Amino acid sequence: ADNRRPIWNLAHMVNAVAQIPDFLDLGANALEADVTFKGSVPTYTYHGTPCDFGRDCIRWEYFNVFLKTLREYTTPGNAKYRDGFILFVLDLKTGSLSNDQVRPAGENVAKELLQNYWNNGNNGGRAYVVLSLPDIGHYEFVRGFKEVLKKEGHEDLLEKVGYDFSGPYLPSLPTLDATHEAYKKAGVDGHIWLSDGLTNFSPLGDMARLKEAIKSRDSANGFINKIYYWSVDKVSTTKAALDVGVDGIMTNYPNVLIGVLKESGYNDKYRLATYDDNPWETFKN
Ligand SMILES: [Mg+2]
Repeated sequence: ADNRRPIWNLAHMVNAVAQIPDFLDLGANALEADVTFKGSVPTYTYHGTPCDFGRDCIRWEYFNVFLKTLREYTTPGNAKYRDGFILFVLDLKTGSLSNDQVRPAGENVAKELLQNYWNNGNNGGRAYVVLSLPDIGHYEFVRGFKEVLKKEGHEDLLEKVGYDFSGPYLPSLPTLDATHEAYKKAGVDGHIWLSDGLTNFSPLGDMARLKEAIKSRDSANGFINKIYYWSVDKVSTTKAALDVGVDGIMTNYPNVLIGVLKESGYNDKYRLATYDDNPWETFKN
C-alpha cells in the first residue's frame, strides 16, 4: 500500500568492522565495503588514500572477518542482528587483474561469501549482496561466481546476489547498451544495480547519463532494477538525488538521508527500504 520509492541508504566505505554498527546506528540500511585483491584473492576490506574528504581512508579488515561480521548483523536470531541492515555492496577492486585472474576472482569471492557470509547455506546472513565490478569486461567474474554457488548446491543464494558493472572509465565510459550486454554475457537477467556520480569528466553528459539511466530503468524493457548515486553527504544533494529518482544513496553520513526522508515533500515520496523491499525489483511509480 506504500506508494513511495524504497531507498537504500548505503554507508560508504565501511571497511573496518568497528564502523559497521556506527554507520547502521546513523541510519544506513546498507553499507558499502571495498574489496581489495591480491591476484585473484579477495583479501581486505580496504579503500586506501585518497578517499572522500572528512574520512579516514585506511580502515580495514580481512575480507573473511568482514563477511563473518556482516553475517552476525544480518542473521535473524543472532545477538547482533539488525533487521534494518538489508544489503551490502562489495566494491570489488578487480581493476588490476589480468584476464586469467578475473574468473578465479569471482570463484574466490563466491567461496568467501559462501563460507563466511552464508555459512555454507547454514543459517547464513540474510542481507542482499551487490557485487560491484569496475569493468563491464569482468563479466567472467560473475560467471565464475555463479558457477561456484551452483556447483556447491547453493544456486538459491543467487536470489540474494545482485550485480553492478560500473566502468571502466577509460578509454571511454560504458554506454548503457554496453552494460546491458555485459550483463547478458554474465548470464545476468536481473538483480541489476547501476551506480552513478563517481565520474564527472563531462557534467552536462553526466547529468544526461544519470537521466538516461533513470529513463532506462523506468523504460518498458529496462534491465536496471536500482540506481544508486555515489556519493551524497549534504541535505541539498540528498534531496536532489531523491528528486531525480534514484533508489539508493551512497553516503558518508547516513543520518543525512534519514532526516531528509522525514521532511515534508520527501516523506510522501520516499521511504527507507526494508527487508521486504526486494532490491532486485524495479520500483513502479
Ligand atoms: Mg568503494
